[PDB]
Amino acid sequence: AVIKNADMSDDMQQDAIDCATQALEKYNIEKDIAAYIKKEFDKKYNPTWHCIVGRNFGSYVTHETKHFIYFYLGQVAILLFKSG
Amino acid sequence: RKAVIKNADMSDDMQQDAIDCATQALEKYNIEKDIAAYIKKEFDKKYNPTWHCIVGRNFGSYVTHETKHFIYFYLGQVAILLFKS
Amino acid sequence: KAVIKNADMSDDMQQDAIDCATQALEKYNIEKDIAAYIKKEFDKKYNPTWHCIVGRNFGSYVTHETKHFIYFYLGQVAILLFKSG
Amino acid sequence: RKAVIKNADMSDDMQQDAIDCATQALEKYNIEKDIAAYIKKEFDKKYNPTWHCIVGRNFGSYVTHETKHFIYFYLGQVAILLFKSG
Amino acid sequence: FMQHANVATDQVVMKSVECQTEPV
Amino acid sequence: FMQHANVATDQVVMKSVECQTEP
Repeated sequence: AVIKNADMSDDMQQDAIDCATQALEKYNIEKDIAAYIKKEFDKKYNPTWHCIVGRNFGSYVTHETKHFIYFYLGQVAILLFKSG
Repeated sequence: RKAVIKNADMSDDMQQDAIDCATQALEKYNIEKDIAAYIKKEFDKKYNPTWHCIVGRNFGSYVTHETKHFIYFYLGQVAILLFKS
Repeated sequence: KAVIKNADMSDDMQQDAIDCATQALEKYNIEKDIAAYIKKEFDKKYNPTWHCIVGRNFGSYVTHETKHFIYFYLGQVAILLFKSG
Repeated sequence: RKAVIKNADMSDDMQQDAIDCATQALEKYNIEKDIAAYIKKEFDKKYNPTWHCIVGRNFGSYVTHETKHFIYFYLGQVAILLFKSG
Repeated sequence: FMQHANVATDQVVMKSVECQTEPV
Repeated sequence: FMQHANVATDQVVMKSVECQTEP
């Protein structure tokens, strides 16, 4: 796990990583991995979350304070933030 | 280059404006990070906050968008995800 | 005279590849410059990243994106052009 | 069988490995496409995809490679281009 | 109302090929 | 307050180079 950028509590940061670790174990497809993580965070911490999973993308997003994380798990980059 | 709409929940005018705006972005930048910034900012001014944009060749996503405010399309080899939330 | 030995590419791109290569041979004498012209042109026209080999004696093993590969002769000169990355 | 490095953007160990791998290739195969295939396949295995290899006596080239993953050299009278892109 | 979107980039298929110049 | 985030995947630095065989 490598955290590139984060404006989020340490407990949530750890929870995002755990949830993503679970996602990788269940799914191989980026589309499915993102779906799992988003739904999980929508259930645990209310809507509305958004998740991006891939190795090549650029992004410009707006997030609620203390609700944003961007990190790598192995060779895969994961963007997770709350907006709406 | 050539615009190819894979998925869209958006008005025909807005869709075209998204394509035009993205066309300008590629002409302006080569970095995906910069291209996404231009598109988001442009749509924030034109169609009010809050928009989000993803630009790249390899990614998967699961997002929630306002109705009639979502488009996902290609410009050449570049995939562009644009939505309002 | 254009002779296509092997190709995984659209007909429009193939013809554009031959024309572009035809221009290169008329302008340059050194194979590396001929290859540079073709590569640069295809990077601009059909997005990065392209690679080009020009010569009379070589063997190769390369990996290319699908529908972005051509191998042909212009007279006695062999031209390998493909996209990877 | 003299190795001559004309141009290189690659680590010394990788460079040395490129020469060794090519030396094996020339000993095993005589057709240039086969020599290139051997080298490419071997470097895809050792140092991950995606590699490309050109083997010949007369060619010019213009390619784009990842940093620290390019070598162009001769083994005797044969020129070998090897680089990673994608 | 809010809608969910599940989209992903196309897979870029790679192919390997051999090339050999003609005997001069 | 809402904050803006501009992040992207790691960039693999690319180089272009010419090669020409000797006569």
